[PDB]
Amino acid sequence: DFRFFYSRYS
Amino acid sequence: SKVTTVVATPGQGPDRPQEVSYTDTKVIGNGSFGVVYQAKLCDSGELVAIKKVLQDKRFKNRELQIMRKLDHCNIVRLRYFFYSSGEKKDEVYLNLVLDYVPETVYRVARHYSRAKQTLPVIYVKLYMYQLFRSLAYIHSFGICHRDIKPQNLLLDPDTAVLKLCDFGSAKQLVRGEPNVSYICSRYYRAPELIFGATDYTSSIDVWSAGCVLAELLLGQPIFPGDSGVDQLVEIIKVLGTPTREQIREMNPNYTEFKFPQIKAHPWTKVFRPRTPPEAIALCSRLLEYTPTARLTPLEACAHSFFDELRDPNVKLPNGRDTPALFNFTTQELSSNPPLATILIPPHAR
Ligand code: PRO
Ligand SMILES: [Cl-]
Repeated sequence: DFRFFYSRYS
Repeated sequence: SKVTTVVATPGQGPDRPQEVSYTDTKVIGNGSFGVVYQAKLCDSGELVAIKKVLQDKRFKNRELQIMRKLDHCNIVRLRYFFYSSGEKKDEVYLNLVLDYVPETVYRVARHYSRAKQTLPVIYVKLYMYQLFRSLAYIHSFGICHRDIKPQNLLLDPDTAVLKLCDFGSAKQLVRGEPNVSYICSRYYRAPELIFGATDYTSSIDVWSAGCVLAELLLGQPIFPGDSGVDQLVEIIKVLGTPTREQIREMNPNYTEFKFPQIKAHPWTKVFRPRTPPEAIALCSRLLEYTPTARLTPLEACAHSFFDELRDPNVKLPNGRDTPALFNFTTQELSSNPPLATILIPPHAR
């Protein structure tokens, strides 16, 4: 589970 | 594009309100009291994250109080704060405007784990070292974070700069004044918190840091479980059954319970064979039952696992300079002021 909606690794 | 202005107070410096303009707002996550926003400050173009917390009429907000006092290269910076209405009718919300950092240790760790690859050891060293610096700094004020986990370790992946964030659970611990036991997130809780202790110390953060180190070495959390009893079984499978003396140091109300009887798993068998031995040795001095037997943050920074960081020629694998590693202050060094002879190497003096 993630802090942010978006990531360069998503 | 829409520009919003608000009267806000700088996070650091003069207690003097200013007009602050920002634009390009967008939702980037969710919080307990409303979604978290990214925005761009009009005056500098810098990106910020704005989060909302509930203002209590009875006492000053502890997170704001703590974040106005902190100034450290491995802690997220409070740029501004201001109050507003919010998601719930009639409530007043404190808005914290923080410097925006685009990634986390958790994202980088899951990226490697999904690829069935191990995070390169140089990054494990850089990230853990910066985490221990941030802990040395806050612990030197008596402040325990109480919620260390990979999602609270912001990361700029290109520069390898790490910043600790989310001080919503943080507290100045005072010996003899009880603390709630129900802080710290699943997988990262020290065993004295699993046992419900109200008399714990800042060493709960070092246990959690040990859990983060182990997770970066293993590619998955070392003590998973959805209940405390499942977490404890995973702890006992590694550390072995705690002795009565160890239980008294964690929570003496628990000394006489019947715990699973398991011999410790050798630390050299916990991790994969090629795991660097100094990383295993450091982990073994962080994940200790007896809270006073855990290394302090400054002691962890001086551990031989971090020796490569102190080499004059160390570079990031992408060819960049390492980030700032040796700008210790008196405050940060104060738990052991004569320490440093290790911490500030010759080329940094
Ligand atoms: O441990 C704690 O966070 C706080 C301090 C008084 C109310 N309980
Ligand atoms: Cl995350």
